[PDB]
Amino acid sequence: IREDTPPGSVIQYSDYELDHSSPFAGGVAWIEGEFLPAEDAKISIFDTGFGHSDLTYTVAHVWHGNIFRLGDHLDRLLDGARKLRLDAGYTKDELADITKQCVSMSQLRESFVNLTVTRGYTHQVYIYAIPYLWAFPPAEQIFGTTAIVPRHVRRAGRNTVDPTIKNYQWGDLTAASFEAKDRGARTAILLDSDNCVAEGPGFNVCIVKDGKLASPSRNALPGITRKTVFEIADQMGIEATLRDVTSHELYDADELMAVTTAGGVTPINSLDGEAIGNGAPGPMTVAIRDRFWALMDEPGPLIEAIEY
Ligand SMILES: Cc1ncc(COP(=O)(O)O)c(C=O)c1O
Repeated sequence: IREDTPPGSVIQYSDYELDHSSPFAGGVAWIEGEFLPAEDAKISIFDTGFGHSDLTYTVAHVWHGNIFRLGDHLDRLLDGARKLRLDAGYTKDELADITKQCVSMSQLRESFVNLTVTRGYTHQVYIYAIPYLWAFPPAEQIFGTTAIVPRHVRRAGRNTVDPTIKNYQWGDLTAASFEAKDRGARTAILLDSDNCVAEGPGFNVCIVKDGKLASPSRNALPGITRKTVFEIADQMGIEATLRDVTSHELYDADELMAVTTAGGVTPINSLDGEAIGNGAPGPMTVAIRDRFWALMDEPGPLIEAIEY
C-alpha cells in the first residue's frame, strides 16, 4: 500500500489503514461487467487482446485520494480505440463512474488505474485499480536516474506498431530495458529510424537546452504527464515545443527527464555513463517536478476527489 519516499521531499504517501474485512481492500478489477478483488481478476486466454495484442489502454494515477486528469485519459483512450476500430460499448461518463468506483472500493489513496479496451473474442473493457506503481523508484524521482541509448534497438515507427496509440506491444521497449540493465543503467532512451529521439520504455523524454524545453512529436505517445509538464512550463514562462529532437540534441542536452503517469517527473543524471550537466537533477527539472506534485493537492479541474 505504501513504500519509503525521501523524507521532506515533495513525494509522500497518505497515512491510513486498509479495512481487510472487505475482499476489495487493496485492489479492484472490473471485468465482464462485474467488480472483483484484484487477486482473482482474470481474462479469457482467447481474447484477441492477448493473442494479437489487439487493444489500447490508458493509465491514470490517484494520489492523496485524488484522480488526476481522468477526463484527458478517457479522451485519449477513446480516441485511440476509434483509430483501432474498437467500440468500448460505454460512454466516457460511464467509464469514468466505473473507474472511480473501482478506486473507491479498493480503498487506495495512492493507486495505479488501468483501463484497457480489447477486440475481445465482442469488444471487451477491463479496468483495475491496484497499489501505486513506480516506473522509477521514489529515490530516483528525487535524486535522479541513469540512462543509455541502445546500440541494438530502435523504437517501432508509427507505420509499424504505432507508438502514438498506447499499446501493450513492448518488444522493442523490453529489449531496450534489457540492454540498459546489461550496461549497468536504469533505463533506455530509444531513437526512431531517422535517429530522432522517440521515447523510453514507459515514459516520454523531455530535453532542456538553453532554457527551452523540447519533446519528440512523432514516434512517441502523446503523454498526459508531458501535457502537464508543458502546461507547467508555459506558466513558468518557459518555451516548450513538441518537435523532432535529433540524436545530436539528446547528447548535447543541458537536462534530460523522463515523464510518465506512474511516478511523474524523473531527472536523468547521466546518458551512456556521461553526466548530463553536473550529473544531478537539473534546475528546470526540479522546478517542474515539484510543481507537478503540488498539483495533486490543489483544488482544480485537473483533479477529482474519490469518494471512499
Ligand atoms: C511507451 C510510453 N510512453 C509514454 C508514456 C507516458 O504517458 P502518460 O504520461 O500519459 O502516462 C507511457 C506510460 O507509461 C508509455 O507506456
